[PDB]
Amino acid sequence: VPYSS
Amino acid sequence: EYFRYRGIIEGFYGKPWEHQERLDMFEFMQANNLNAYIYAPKQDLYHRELWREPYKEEQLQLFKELIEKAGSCGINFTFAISPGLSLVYSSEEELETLIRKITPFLEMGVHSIGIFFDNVPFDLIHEEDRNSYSNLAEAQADFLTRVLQRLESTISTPQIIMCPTFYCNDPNLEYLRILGQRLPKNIDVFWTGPNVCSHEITTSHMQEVQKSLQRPATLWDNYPVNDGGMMPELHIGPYDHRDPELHTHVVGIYANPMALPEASKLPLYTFAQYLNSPSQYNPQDSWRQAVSTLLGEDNLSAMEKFYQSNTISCLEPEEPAYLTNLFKKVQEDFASFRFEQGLRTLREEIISMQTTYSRLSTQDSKFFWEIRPWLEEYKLWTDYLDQAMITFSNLFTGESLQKALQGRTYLREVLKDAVDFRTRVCGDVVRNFLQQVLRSTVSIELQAEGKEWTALPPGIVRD
Ligand SMILES: *[C@@H]1O[C@H](CO)[C@@H](O)[C@H](O)[C@H]1NC(C)=O
Repeated sequence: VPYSS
Repeated sequence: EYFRYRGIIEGFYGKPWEHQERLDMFEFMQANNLNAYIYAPKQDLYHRELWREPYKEEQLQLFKELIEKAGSCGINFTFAISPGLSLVYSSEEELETLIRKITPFLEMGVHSIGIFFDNVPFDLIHEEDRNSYSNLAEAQADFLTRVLQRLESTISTPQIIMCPTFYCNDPNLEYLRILGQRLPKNIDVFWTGPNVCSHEITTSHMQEVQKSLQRPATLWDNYPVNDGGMMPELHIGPYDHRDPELHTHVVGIYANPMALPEASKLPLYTFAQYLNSPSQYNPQDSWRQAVSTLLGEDNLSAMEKFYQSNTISCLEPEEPAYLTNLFKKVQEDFASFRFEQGLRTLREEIISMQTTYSRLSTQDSKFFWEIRPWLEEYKLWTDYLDQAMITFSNLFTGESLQKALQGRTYLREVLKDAVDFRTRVCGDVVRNFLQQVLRSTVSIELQAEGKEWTALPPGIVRD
């Protein structure tokens, strides 16, 4: 899961 | 020739690159014909939360050194700013504040400015903006138009690249259609693809984006970035699944790399080769030339092997395929009276992994310093497989019940410890195999206590 999400 | 902008965007969350790493990256960029860099680290407070605050002279001198190095390396340096958490779009004073912030860069020769609105609220925060605009896209378009018009009256040939608030997934969203209509055509617009970190980027997809934006998009490609929840993944695999003819619909591509710069050079090398000749790009050919050039020929087969346990990324989202297939094969061997074959396969694989670790552990360079946590946990998983080997061998012989029982104890202990592993090396493939060793050897504990005659599945006595 990216930090941006 | 194929792509006008062949770039790196330092646009990740986490520890920003050191000044020296940036200077070194610019040399790597020139070696591989990458001609564009965007400064946009999310954790630089002055880039984002404190966007109104001007940089101090100490920082501005470092930026001057970067800008001069970029120029000497044939790199266009772009300074980006991210004001969207607190910007009053309609406020004349806010425009002046942004122009004040970027002026030192204008005076140092930077003509390309990034203005990003990714990861902000989807609607207008301030009442004065709700009175001035119907929606986010209108506010942003008007703000960016006014910033451009100011810069055209300040310097020669200014260029703005913007990141929309909706930057992936649905290319036909109303916001995007409004933005394509209202943004002046020569303002560049970022896009990350079907996802934040896109599995594949197709010509069909970027065609749609191009229609809504009324211009070719610039790709903000989120690979090899491993920030946030991706930090456990070592994204060293080749650039992949980008259509050979994207250049027809895309003005350029900026890769968002890892906070590990030296480790990023491996996939960035392959990225650069793709940009240079996308119709002749082969990711495996490219990855092997990358490894040879950057790490040395003698580490190639060891890197190939180690990479099989570090495949997990947006480009290869499944559990590592080689080990998944291998353990399924080994388990079928055990389930089909092919005990010798299953044990041999496991043995040979352990040796291969030990040899691989030992080889790469011998290398002292910065690359191997950066990837050390993955190497350490790789060896640990290898140590545990070795104990699975011992357990299975003694299971099939039968006295060696002691060695089998002892292995179960060891595996139970290390499978618990492995919950705390920091990296995603080997995915959960080795984990799940080891857990199944534990499940597969329940009946020797029952046998040890003389409980077989009365124990029912799942391996307990009851009433
Ligand atoms: C959101 O996604 C990536 C990955 O977490 C992050 O590095 C980046 O700063 C964010 N923005 C964009 C436009 O990708």
